[PDB]
Amino acid sequence: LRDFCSVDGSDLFWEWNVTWNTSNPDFTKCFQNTVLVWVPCSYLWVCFPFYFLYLSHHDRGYIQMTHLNKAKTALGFLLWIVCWADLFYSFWERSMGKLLAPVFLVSPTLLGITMLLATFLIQIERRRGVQSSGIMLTFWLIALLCALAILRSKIMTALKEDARVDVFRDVTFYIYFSLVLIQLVLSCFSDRSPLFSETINDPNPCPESSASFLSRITFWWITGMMVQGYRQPLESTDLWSLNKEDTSEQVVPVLVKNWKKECAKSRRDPSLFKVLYKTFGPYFLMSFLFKAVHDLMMFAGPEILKLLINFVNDKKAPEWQGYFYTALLFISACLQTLVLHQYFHICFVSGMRIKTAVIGAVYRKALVITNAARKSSTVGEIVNLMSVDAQRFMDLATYINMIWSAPLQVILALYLLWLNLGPSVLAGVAVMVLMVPLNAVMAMKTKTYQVAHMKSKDNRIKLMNEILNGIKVLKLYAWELAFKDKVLAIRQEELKVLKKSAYLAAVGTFTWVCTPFLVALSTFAVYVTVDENNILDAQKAFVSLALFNILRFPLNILPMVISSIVQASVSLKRLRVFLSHEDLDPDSIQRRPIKDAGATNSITVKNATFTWARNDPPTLHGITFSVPEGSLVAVVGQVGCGKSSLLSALLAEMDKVEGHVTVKGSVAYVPQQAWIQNISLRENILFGRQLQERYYKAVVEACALLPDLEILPSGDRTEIGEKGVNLSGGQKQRVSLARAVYCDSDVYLLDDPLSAVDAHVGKHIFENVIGPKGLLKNKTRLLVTHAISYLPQMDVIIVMSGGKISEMGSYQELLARDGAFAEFLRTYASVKLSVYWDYMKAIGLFISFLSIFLFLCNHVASLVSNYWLSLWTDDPIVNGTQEHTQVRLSVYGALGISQGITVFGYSMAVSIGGIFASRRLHLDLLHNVLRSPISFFERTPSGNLVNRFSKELDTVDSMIPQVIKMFMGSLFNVIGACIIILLATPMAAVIIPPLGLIYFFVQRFYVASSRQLKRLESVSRSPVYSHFNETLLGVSVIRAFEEQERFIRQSDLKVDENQKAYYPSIVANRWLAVRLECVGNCIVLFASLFAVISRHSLSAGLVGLSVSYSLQVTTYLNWLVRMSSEMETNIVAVERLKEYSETEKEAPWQIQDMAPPKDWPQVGRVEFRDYGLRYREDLDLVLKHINVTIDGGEKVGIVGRTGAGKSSLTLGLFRIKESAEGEIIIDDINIAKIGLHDLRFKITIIPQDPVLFSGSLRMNLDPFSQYSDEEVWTSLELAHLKGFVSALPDKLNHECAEGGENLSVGQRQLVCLARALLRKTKILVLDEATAAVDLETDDLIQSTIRTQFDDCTVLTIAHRLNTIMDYTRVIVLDKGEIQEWGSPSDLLQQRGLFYSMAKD
Ligand SMILES: *[C@@H]1O[C@H](CO)[C@@H](O)[C@H](O)[C@H]1NC(C)=O
Repeated sequence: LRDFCSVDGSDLFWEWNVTWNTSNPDFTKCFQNTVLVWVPCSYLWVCFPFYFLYLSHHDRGYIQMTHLNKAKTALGFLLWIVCWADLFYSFWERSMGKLLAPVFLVSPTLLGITMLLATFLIQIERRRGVQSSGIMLTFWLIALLCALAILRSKIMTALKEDARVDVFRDVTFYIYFSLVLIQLVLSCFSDRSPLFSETINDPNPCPESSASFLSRITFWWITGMMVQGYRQPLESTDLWSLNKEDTSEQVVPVLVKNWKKECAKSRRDPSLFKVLYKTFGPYFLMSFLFKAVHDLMMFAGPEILKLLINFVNDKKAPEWQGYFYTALLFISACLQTLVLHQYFHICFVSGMRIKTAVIGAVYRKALVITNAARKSSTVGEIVNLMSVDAQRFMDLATYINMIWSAPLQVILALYLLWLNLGPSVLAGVAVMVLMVPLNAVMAMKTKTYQVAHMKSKDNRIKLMNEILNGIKVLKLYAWELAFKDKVLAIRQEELKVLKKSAYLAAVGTFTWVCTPFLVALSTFAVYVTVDENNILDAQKAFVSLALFNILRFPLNILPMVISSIVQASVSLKRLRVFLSHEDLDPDSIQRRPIKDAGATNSITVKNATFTWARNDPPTLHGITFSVPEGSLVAVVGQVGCGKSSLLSALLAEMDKVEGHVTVKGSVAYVPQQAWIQNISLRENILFGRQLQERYYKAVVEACALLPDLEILPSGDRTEIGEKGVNLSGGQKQRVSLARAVYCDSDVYLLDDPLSAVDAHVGKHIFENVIGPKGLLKNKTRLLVTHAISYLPQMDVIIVMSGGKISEMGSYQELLARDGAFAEFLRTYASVKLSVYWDYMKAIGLFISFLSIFLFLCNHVASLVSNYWLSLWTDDPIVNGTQEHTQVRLSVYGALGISQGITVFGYSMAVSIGGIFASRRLHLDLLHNVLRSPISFFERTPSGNLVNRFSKELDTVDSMIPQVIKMFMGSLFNVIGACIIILLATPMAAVIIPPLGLIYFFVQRFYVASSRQLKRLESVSRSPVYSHFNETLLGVSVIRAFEEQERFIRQSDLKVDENQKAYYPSIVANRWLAVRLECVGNCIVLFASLFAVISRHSLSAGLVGLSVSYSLQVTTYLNWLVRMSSEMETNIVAVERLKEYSETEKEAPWQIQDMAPPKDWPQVGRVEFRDYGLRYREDLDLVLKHINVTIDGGEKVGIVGRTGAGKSSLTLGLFRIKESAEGEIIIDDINIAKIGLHDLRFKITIIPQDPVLFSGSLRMNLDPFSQYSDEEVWTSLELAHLKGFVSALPDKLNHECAEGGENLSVGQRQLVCLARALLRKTKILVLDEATAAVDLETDDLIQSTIRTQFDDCTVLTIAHRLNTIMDYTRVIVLDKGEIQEWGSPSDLLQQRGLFYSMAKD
């Protein structure tokens, strides 16, 4: 090996005297001229073949011949030349006689070949569309570093006066060096974008496909957006456009193809795992490569620390080895950071692609499912496939690799702790084996308690929705406090479960914070006690600690990853069982264009049997009927003959068990269950088509849409709201028919459309759109309908029976032949820093001080424990042994035990404070809302209230405490590392200014932009799920109008808009990570460097402490900025839950100082002193000096035309809104001065709402639970329902469904009647109750009045004048002024407005 570098093999290859053990280090000549030349060449060669395979299988176009790349190839040639120059000189010497070894001829040969390959790679790169190449930049970096070694070597060996350095090879090498420097300087630039670029036209293209290699691996291309986020906000129009590789159009087809292939090779169910692997695996193995490199380099720290400590001990060492070590430490750290975050990028991008592909596949699949499939599940479970499952497949990609990484890191760490610390490391492995059962049990019971929390919060959410709906009823009856207490009890159960979770979380924090210390104590005890000879130097500790600090994470993350793989396995089963469903047959109903003149009837069927399942009783049996072109046919039959199925069959919903059908032309469908999208009514109608003003106006004036818009606020542009804000049944039917009539298709399959419309508007719709002279006069129109008042105007009427077509023919023959239809007719027709203070005050100032104190204790104890381990490592060896071992181990264990006790203390304290604050903020939100006037409920949307009670409160309950823990922990770890550093090597304060204040103000831009981006992401995730719901609901329409491509495209566009926000957030995380990890690596470098500058003073255990802490700052800083961002996002929940604490609340409820007597409703007098109310200040009063002093016991009604205000009469009676003017006095009492409940109780009411609540009917009969079953049944019987009451399973405890759906309409009516009876106050009311209940209930109330309510004054608002006919008096009014009073009969005799209505 020496005959190669020297003729006689003289100049050695590695003489430690020259390279390591000297104050002036320098590689030998053999080394310079073999290995320092074979490193870069070897690199380029090892990366050439695979790089070429890549540039073959990945092109970006072709790049014009620019300048930069010209100069690059020119320098490559000059390098080839100035490298073969050495070879020509070498042969000039060989031939000329001197005996020269192989090296002096083989080195320049390889160098020249590799420079030529550098030129060839530049040209291949240019022809493959690569602007900035990572392989070339790295090759030039390696070459330049090796060349800098060789160049220092030559410069030294030349400056001396003794040796006459060769002028020739030295000149050639100076040349090679300048050229490689310029080539590296030119590898960091970019070329001119390729000339075949197709996405250049996009105004906002992702800045990544055009970014340097340096900007990429440092994610520097998001600095623009992160600074923009600070200077001014980020809306959805600054979000870049997705890379083409991340769009749904270039992601979903590949997964769909692979899935079809797997299924085809199946027809052993298809394994979605194999497909996800075959699709997203190529891009996901690079994650394995980067993670492997990161794992192997995470262990350079501990080893370079072992070397550095051996240095600080060896005080005969040359001062430059400590610098070599500080440099290697810095460089390993920085490579680890870049590699790690490239891996994280790959994983997050692969999860993003998986989610896009899955949402797309699910959506495209729902539109082909056979009806049986969609029945085999619910709509909620088919939308979860998007909402829960795909999110799991997404969030898993980022951790899955730990399955194999965590064991590798733990194994390397154990092997190193062994190689360093002997067979004692079993003492730590034993604690680790006992952390796995605990972590497993805890991760189990955490889910066990989360399930209970969710099942108990869904109940509260349901009750809260019911209350926010029946706000009015509850506010009238005075039932506020009862529902308050019910919801509070459900809350208490939730809180108990959450406290259990708090104990579990406390134990978890104990583990995460005290794993390294427990492991270290076990190891050190077993080591210093199993043998006296064992000495605890600064190298066995402070190298073992590092391995512990980098062992905790694997241990504590492995159980979470296991549980998440399990959850994802369940999700994958669900998703596969969906994507495997049987699909409809596209070719069962064979169609034909509108011009193919084969058959002259738009429809023909031959004995076709149909069914909704594979083996059930076919609903339709042997049909045959051919509807000629344009002929209007109308199928009729008793309910359940097979009517509603002929349409669903022609539309290809059912399964053609046997037969043959064909439909010629474009179809149109108007099913019985109308389907209306969440867009503008006009947008619905046009159904995505070029508006043609004339035809739109026509179709709208046809189906009687004009009288419909007149009420809806904005007109046809009226956004129908949250899935049909206000539209009503007949309205929805008309809108659907408008859609069908606009589409203007050949065959119109009308499925009992006009059913929900009255006879009059119905006949209009027929005559205008369906009739023989309507809009569809020249369309082949079917009609499966009930109303027999049109069949004459028809063309053919078909009737069936139990799925068999009874008889067909014209109405003429239909009547003549006296056939079945004869029977059918004859039968049927027969943050400003105060949010945080508020959260702290809700937790309680004491518990806050306690949490801070216990944190401080934990961390002062940890720090002093480590300074103790240091002072222990510095114990002198006296007589081959270490003194003070007993004392030191005792104190170390004591400090650690105290640390653990304090970590448990503060975790439990912060969690118990979380419980206190959850309880308090919830109670206050509840009380404030329940006190808000009804105005606050009409104005503010129910969405806001439901959101505060669900999500804002979930944040205050189960997210803030954890974030507070992680934030405080990261903050104090950073502060502690900094204390240890500044104390070991005090001349490091000169790094804090230049390194924290100015590169820890990266968090300005991060926090700022990350907030906007998280918002944009969560504001854009619901659209996908709403679309998918709205598509599952109306899939028959979408499938019958041939509008499937449009909807697939809209799903893709929504998924892409969501990704356009999800992608910059991930990259912002990588931005922050690289920046703050660079800061942490600078901390590592500076601590190590100031420990080297000052050896002679520092103590050789202090250095280990300092560097060991420097090696954790790196992760702590990043987690700290992330948790600051989270605290800024989550704390706003405390400002949300406090919104309604200053909103105008209603008047006081109880007034004891002016308390009303027990018999407050003594006389039932009705004094009206020109009172006046107006819904709002801006509007006009609706009571115009209303005046009457009604005596008690009376029985009078209140009637008025539209805009009369009797409704207002009520609203003001109970004081739902304060008195706008005037007065309303009773029994010498100005109700405006009485206590809200002090009056509401004694004034009965039968609100015009049969609204029940989720409870045992007894609850409705008595929410307060202040009524006895005796009088309960007394009412029920008296209430004319006691019979079916006893008919209930639980006589008085028959708990009903939500809203009282288990009771009939008249049922709930009688229910209100009994409510009033039980109340049995002095005075009562019945607001338009006769207009929503048969005469039975109205008359039963009248009988209760003449017999049970005779004593009760009565002012009643009803439209059925007869409902007040026999009443004592009567009054009306308009424009806010009382119209006429006194008896009703005298009114009629007066021929007044009452006489008018009577004429009506
Ligand atoms: C290292 O050792 C050899 C003798 O073993 C000696 O000749 C050589 O000069 C030493 N290296 C240096 C730089 O002195």
